[PDB]
Amino acid sequence: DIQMTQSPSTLSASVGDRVTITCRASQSISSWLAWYQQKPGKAPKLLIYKASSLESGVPSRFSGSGSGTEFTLTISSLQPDDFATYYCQQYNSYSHTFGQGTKLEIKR
Amino acid sequence: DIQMTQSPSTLSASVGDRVTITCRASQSISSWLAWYQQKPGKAPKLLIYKASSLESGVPSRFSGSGSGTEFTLTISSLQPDDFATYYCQQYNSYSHTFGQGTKLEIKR
Amino acid sequence: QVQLVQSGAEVKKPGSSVKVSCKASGGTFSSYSFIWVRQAPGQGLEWMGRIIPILGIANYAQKFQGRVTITADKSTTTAYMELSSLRSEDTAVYYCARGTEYGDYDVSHDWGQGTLVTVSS
Amino acid sequence: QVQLVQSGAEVKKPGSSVKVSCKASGGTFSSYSFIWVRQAPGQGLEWMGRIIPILGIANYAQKFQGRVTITADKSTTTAYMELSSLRSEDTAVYYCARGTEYGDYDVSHDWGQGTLVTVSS
Amino acid sequence: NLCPFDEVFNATRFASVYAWNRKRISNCVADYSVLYNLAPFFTFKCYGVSPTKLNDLCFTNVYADSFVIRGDEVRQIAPGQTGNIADYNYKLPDDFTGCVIAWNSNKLDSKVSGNYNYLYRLFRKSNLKPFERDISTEIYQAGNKPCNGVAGFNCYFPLRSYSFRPTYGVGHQPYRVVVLSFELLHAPATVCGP
Amino acid sequence: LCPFDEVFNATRFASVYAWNRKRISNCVADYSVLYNLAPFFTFKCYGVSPTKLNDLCFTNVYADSFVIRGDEVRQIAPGQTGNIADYNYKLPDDFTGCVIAWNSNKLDSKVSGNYNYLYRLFRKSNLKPFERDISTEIYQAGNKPCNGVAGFNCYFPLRSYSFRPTYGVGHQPYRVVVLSFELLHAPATVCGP
Repeated sequence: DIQMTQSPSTLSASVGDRVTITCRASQSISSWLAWYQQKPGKAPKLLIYKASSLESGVPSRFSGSGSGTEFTLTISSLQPDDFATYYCQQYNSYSHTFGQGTKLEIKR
Repeated sequence: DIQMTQSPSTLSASVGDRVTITCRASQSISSWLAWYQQKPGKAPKLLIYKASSLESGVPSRFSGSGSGTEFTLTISSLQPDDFATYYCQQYNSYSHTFGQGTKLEIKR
Repeated sequence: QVQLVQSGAEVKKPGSSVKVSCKASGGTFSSYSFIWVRQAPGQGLEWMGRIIPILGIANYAQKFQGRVTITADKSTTTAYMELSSLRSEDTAVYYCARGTEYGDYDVSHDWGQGTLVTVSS
Repeated sequence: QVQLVQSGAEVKKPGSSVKVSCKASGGTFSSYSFIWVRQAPGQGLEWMGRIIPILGIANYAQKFQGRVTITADKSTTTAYMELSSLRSEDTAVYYCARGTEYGDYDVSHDWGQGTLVTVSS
Repeated sequence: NLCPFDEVFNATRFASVYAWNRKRISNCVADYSVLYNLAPFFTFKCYGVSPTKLNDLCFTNVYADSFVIRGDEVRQIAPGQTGNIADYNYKLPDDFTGCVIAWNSNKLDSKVSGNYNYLYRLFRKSNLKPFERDISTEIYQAGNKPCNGVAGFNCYFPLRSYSFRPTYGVGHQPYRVVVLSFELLHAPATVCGP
Repeated sequence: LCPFDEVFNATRFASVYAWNRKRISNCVADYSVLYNLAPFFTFKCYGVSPTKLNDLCFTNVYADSFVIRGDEVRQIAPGQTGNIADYNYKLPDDFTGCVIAWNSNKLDSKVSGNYNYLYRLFRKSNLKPFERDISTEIYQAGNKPCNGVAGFNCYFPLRSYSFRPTYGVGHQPYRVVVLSFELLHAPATVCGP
């Protein structure tokens, strides 16, 4: 089982900034990766699959990139609606594990 | 444990007839069943295993048939050497149980 | 366009089994794959299993092997999840997700609202 | 094909144990499995246990647990059955049987002549 | 106006062989020397035109069809061949003109678990006509009793899956295939390479 | 017609280590019947398309039948390696023919446990393509010679597939039949209807 870790565990940002989240796999998973956004108490929403491709309807300000055992996602212009929890998922080899989950909050 | 029942317990026939014996299992035993023929005082002899397969050396007049919880053995052309006691034995799940033992005798 | 509806919340004793239904509407049913996800009350999501009905292949997590069974119904166009031998930590929120043929069967494109399953005395 | 020879008749007291030997001749001896059966004078057959000498697994009937053991010896090419705590209801004729890897290890292909064991005072 | 073959070649996801794609190239200068930077063993089999002298020419039009197939099956993409793909998935005409480019893609279309998004048709009533697509999923009646939508005895589903894996042999590893078809008509040439 | 019934409907298949070899010649073979074995079964074919096998013609057809574990079926392929591939059955790289594998949990499973299916686990080296090793000598893993005692560093080469219906899909028995075709100077005789 490939164990997926995320960084940082909790990130503090502000509206208008550009934010980045890193996701690392214990073993190689090729380019098979997906990112999900979940609001508090709601169902998750797919954002990026294949680690580069954007799901139709997702705002263009999201963008991800990665090759193997090292992946990243970034939001170029952070919006008030973008504060949620972000999860990794690798679908190479069975038992498609998720990630710990990076939480996005507001600076005060 | 799986209980096996034979019928009829006492059977009568004559030379040249066609005879059949039924053997019913309490539970499902897949298709694992064996039939033995014991003469009075002698050691039993295997006739059929797998409920369809004929053991080598046995005359072809014997024929078994069954799928689950109900099996039959048939003799097409009965012979004077076929007068003996016939036993079932299932070998699905441990404690392989035998049957009552049908005795097939001549008609006085 | 395509939306999924799940059953209501369930409360079960530890020594029981639970069936969760997932009815999908929109598009063609045979070009779909169904995956099931579990979320603990405070922790992150957990993958359970995937079913491809048209290819008829099922796959489950090693932890849940021998306990979970995913089936599909073309007549009603639904997906069913059977979980047997529940335990005290099996209470969670269950999500039904669907993957398309063109995009990727493994990834999840649409999500259900989720059902809350409670195990207690 | 295979010839099996068993020991002579045994007369024992209730407080004793009896060792019955079964010698086989024919074919490669490591492909065989050994099964032991009993027949009381007033009733039919009854299965006790089966040993796979080359895989080293021996399994006995539930009733006879802790009372009977079945072993084999490769060099002598024989099998032994030891029955302990003989009781007046345990008198009977004992039959040695041999399965086969190609056919089946649970069925009995060749049968011995059996030994008569009587236990009384 | 360099023609955008990069999008046609460097796409992330090629369609299944049965539901293959189609793309039109027009009103652009095409530079064929660019694609030589592909995989070091890409088959470049050209019928009716020499691959090297493709630069100085004026194709009235160019159609690009892209898909992913099996290794052993790559020889079936040729004019007049016969087999599963040539009959039920993709047919080329007898007097075909244009080029076929095939390159291995085991590093992009392989899943240790197994990639099931690539399908291929296995049963059909009759062979496909040249340049025809059939995406129907009707149940196949291989016998006499009508199937009526059940996959029972002598009633088979027409599609199977290329369960790709990285541990497969060379003959079963996925290969990406792009077929370029040219033409000449009364209309003036629109795509003229340097 | 051809005896594809006694090869696909036999009561018991041979063990994987001592696999069976069946010659087929001077027969008319209808392969389409092989599509009714199971609703979902493995039908890989190397070097020939399955839909064009009832129109070609070969000199001889060799059928090899055995029973292997579910998760190990991927090892029966050219260029593969593992436990079965190099110790029990090795397929040559220059192979043309088909492999047909299907689940048989209803025919080769015992609640007590099926111990009649064996596979070799220890061997000095690997196996050449299409080779059979039916020896049963004790294997000296270490340096001390034991001369036939199963103690330390002396294990029996063969193990058993203790099949049970309770097991998962990855451990249920699977029946495998490999058909091998070849062409020679002799005229073809084994053709489809």
